[PDB]
Amino acid sequence: YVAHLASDFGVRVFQQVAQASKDRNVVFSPYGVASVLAMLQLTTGGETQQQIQAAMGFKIDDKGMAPALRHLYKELMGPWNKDEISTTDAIFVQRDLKLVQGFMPHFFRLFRSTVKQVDFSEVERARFIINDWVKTHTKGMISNLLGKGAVDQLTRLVLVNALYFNGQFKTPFPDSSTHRRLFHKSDGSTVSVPMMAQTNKFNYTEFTTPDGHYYDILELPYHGDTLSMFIAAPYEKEVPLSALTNILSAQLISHWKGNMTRLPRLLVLPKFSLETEVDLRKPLENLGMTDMFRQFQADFTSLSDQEPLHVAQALQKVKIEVNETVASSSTAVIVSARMAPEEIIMDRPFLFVVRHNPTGTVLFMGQVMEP
Amino acid sequence: QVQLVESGGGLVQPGGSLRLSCAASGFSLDNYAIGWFRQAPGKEREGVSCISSSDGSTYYTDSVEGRFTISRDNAKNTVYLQMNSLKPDDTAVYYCAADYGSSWCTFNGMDYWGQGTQVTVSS
Repeated sequence: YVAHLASDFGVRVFQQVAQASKDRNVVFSPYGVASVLAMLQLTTGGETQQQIQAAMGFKIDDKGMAPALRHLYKELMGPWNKDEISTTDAIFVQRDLKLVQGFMPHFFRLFRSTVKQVDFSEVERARFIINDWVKTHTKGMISNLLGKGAVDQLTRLVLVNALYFNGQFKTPFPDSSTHRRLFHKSDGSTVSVPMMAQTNKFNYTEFTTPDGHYYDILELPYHGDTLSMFIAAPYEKEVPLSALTNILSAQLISHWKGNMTRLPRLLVLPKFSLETEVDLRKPLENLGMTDMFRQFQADFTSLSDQEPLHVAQALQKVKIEVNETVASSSTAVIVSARMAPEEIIMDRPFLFVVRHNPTGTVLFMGQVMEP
Repeated sequence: QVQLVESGGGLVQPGGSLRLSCAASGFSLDNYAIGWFRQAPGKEREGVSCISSSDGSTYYTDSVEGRFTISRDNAKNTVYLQMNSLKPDDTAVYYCAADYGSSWCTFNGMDYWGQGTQVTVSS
């Protein structure tokens, strides 16, 4: 199914991002980078196209792929307030380029969105156009993607993926549970950060990694009942997240979920607000997609065949907010620690994923190294 | 359907006592963890007391320890919450909660919640 192929490609890209940022917060969208690279597939030909299709494990034009992706997209948006999620996938191409006959309508038919034509030779004008598109399709939250001097007059093609997420848990953490608690960073140092607390019957599994280390894995359902956040931290303090990160897949997360049972626990979880901008060039080149970035090697002749053309920039920017209101009657019941004899404290670095549970689609994933 | 119903609420003056009761018509509570939580006007709900389904263990929130006693009447399929030395701050709607086979009360995520009964402590 496309959901697993799209997710696992995006997870392989995340692994490239994480290894370059091993001791810093990262939030990333596996689904997002797969969705926009699938769009780029339609613009490419020759070796450039083959490199993308190889890395992704499928071809957007093969029988059933594009509609399956439309259903996936139309499905991941549903169970949300307008204030809770917002995504955009966009290809921007120089406006005076003659495009291949029939490309624009075939693109629109496949993805139900349009390639955007912009005049990159008017650099500030073009930067404002891209920035406003991203702003108005991320609920205003990704409001300044490209800074002054980030667009070049010789730019001809830009890819952007931007996502904002602030979903509310099925049981929100109670506001009166807010407190400060020590968080132990990977380098051995500590920092006191705001945390919240909630007792619940949490879906939980203890997972043993191939290297023999125990992980606490916990599910936090979102109010729509279709998305959940999975939290995974080692039981032992000085176990790096990298080892588990480098075997992650949509099926492994489904394996965790299948082994979970609901257990009574007091969960203490930091508040966190993460913001990551990923220059996708190096991670994509590491996965074999080199030609698309090379001015004379790139083949974009399905989009335009009479002018040379390559990707000047490929960016993902993601903003996620966790534990930041609901009605007083709809937050959790506050339960003091005296009433809760079993607890899990997330006071050390952890992995998280936001998952579409009916499909297993990995919408977001990241590491919290310092809240 | 298991439907918890609370009774025994009322108005008392500071220092007095009430005995709340929780029952579900047609069902024995002896195999449920049974708890009480409360909600004062404008505030978030807070857990107050709990009795295990498995052992004798009981649990009490800090502000009621030594004043409240949760206990079972198995003949009546009932759980009582004895509230002594009531203070104005104990004014709230009090709710019963039940969770099959559990050793303590999470309140959130428990199988069943009652609809509440008013307790008012005032001169």
